[PDB]
Amino acid sequence: AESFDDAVEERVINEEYKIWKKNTPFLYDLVMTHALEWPSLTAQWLPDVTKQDGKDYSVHRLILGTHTSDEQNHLLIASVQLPSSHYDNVCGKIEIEIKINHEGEVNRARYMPQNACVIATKTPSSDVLVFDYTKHPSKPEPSGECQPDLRLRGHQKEGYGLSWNPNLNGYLLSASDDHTICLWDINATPKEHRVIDAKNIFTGHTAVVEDVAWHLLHESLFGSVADDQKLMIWDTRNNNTSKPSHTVDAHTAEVNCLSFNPYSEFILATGSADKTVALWDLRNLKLKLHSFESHKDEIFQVQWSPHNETILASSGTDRRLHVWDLSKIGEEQSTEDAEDGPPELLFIHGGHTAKISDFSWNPNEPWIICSVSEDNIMQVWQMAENVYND
Amino acid sequence: ARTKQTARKSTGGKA
Repeated sequence: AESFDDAVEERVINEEYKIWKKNTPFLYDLVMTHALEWPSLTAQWLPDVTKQDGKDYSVHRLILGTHTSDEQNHLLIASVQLPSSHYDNVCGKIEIEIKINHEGEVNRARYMPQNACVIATKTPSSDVLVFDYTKHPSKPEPSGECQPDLRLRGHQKEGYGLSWNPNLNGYLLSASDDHTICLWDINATPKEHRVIDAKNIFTGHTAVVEDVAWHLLHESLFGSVADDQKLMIWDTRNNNTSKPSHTVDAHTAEVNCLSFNPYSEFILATGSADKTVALWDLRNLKLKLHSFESHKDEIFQVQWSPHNETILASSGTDRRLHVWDLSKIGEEQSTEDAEDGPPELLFIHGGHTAKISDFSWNPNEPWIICSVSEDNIMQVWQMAENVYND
Repeated sequence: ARTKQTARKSTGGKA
């Protein structure tokens, strides 16, 4: 590069990666790398696991998407062979099973927990689509025409935030660049071209709403995060959709993501452009529980471990994925361990050489993550047992 | 807000 600092930075990345590759047998129990035709902006493991009898591997599936320059975009279902002859002329195959025609890049794709065949998608346009992949062929049509099972109206702009209610069937939330949060009941009688209008529109934010998340236990409770630096807590039982139950001045920059703790009904996390992950207690949102510092750039995704209550991970533009352990907060460290980071930082994943777009914890196999980057790479990996043990 | 990169096609390797 033209700048010395720029040329060094590009070289350090390439050099760090070569070291990461050579050190993978020390840090991981599993590393699987796959280069997708196009980069995916989304990643989410489907909940099902198919164990073939007398086979040394199980088949896991994952929802992916495409992001292309000028080609036909697709919603993808990929199969992954994980441990429960394998030589290619690398160890476990990653394959695209379903390709469903999509209009524009898939900003986010999430399955409905009550019917995992149903997947809502965020488009680069105002509509939010719904697809039943069993109501579509495995091979897409060269017609290139996107035929969603439902078109959800209410937004004026594209977005990323998307969350299905785990306790209330068909209740879908969506966040948009238009500053709104839309709610739909996909069970409502559609109209026109399978078009369902927003049941409610929440207008509390005064900037781009980056994410939405339903509380995992209270079916009426959800949280939102925006570029206005706020975290907002909403109750659908209230009739005022312009004022949230709580407004939290969460960060010193844009708030890009949030995730509720799957084991503690009061604990929640937010990720920000201020390069920190904040911990929140719904019982006292005026005071921040803790700040996770060590990310070297804007954070875009936060996800709690589906298996361990004290574990969460964050990813962003710094091309790294950090895994944090709440139980290690305020622990004593030797001066040598202290220089590597805070005790709460359990692991740094340096497998990606580009911005991490999304990641997903495998719900059936503990410590397995799938992360997708802007350079088309998708990694299925698992840190070494010794990292989280002893 | 996030800026989407100008996506590159893979031939079975990075971008």
